[PDB]
Amino acid sequence: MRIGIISVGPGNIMNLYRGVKRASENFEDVSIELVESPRYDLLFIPGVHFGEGMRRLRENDLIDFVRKHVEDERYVVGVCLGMQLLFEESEAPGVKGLSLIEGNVVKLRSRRLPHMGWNEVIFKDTFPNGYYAFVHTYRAVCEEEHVLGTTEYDGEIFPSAVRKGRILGFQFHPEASSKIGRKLLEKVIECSL
Amino acid sequence: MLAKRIIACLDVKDGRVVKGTNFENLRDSGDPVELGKFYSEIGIDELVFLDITASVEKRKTMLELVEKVAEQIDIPFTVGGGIHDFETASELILRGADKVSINTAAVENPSLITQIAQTFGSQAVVVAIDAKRVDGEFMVFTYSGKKNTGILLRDWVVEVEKRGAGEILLTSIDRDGTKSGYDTEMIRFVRPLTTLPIIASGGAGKMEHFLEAFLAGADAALAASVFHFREIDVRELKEYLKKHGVNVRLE
Repeated sequence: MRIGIISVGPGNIMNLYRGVKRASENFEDVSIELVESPRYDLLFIPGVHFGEGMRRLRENDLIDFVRKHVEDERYVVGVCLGMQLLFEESEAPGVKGLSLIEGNVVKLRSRRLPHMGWNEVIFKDTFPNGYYAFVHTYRAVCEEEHVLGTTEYDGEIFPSAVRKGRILGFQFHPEASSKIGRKLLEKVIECSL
Repeated sequence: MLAKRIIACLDVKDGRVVKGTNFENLRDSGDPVELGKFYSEIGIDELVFLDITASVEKRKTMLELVEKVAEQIDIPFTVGGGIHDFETASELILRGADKVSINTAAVENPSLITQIAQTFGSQAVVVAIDAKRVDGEFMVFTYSGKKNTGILLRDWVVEVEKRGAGEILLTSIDRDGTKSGYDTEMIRFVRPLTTLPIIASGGAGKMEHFLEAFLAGADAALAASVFHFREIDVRELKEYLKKHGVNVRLE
């Protein structure tokens, strides 16, 4: 089990490394690398502006590194900004995303922003329904086909979680979501088997 | 729907929790990182670390605390207490803190609120307001509640929002450490003046005080001794609040 976490940013990505190392404890023969070039079974795309990071994945020849993962039925999981990058474009006016899942990113309909605090995620399947820690302004827009988890903020229901095959996206911070985030991350690992 | 938050306040000094802790289940009364790690395990929604280390060491000590805490806790946390410039705050956020709390420094240099907000985003800024009634009016007090600033609370709250703050930690000096209930009158007073999230602080003595604070308009309720001394169970408190129509995070 080779786990790779793309470390190039932006944001703090080490809270995620720690959360993943934490969840991988009970698991046999497990390795976790910080990633910024070609070598994984479970690849993490973290981050906390759509422009930056989309730039940093270019400036590190990783767009293909990720493309090759998806192509090879490997697990590819976007966290926070990383999730928004799975899509075609965000409102970063003009920048193309990874276009791994069809859709775009859009400002939240709320007068109160950012969406910040613990909000409920309800999953179609597999993952633990419950409260996770959110901090974001932009949301994904996609087909119900690719909706995995749902969350309501200020009367607006959106994809707090997303899935196209073995590509996964989570809009919240599992590494800051207490017991349930750990359980969520465990289930992500358990899936890549 | 965004949950109303139960927040634990760890008062730390030199890197130790003050007046220890009843949690003999732990392996330390007053280890701030183990306590915090524990508070997450039992259902606290957020942590707030307030340092009072004699400034000789304080700057090194708080970075010590933040680095050790970020490394182990899995819920959002906040450091405050004598953060006086963008320099001190920057290095603290970069060391792993989700947010920093500014008070005296903010009142004396409001631009500081903006300074941090632009670099680290409004999400990272918490302004602590300590208020107390002086002659029928709510006045803002700096220097740990000892200096009256002449600034009306009504004004400072609106200013703090304009400045780019992301959250307000409201402590009633009149109720702090009294276990008699939060200052709901003050919460209700502030509620209309700002859309910012409000953390109620000071006066917590039991479960109902928490409900009263949320009725008053608080978005979060902060407490210390009542939690450290096993005076209120966290799961029970949340079960209780849920029962009475408050939207809490229940696992």
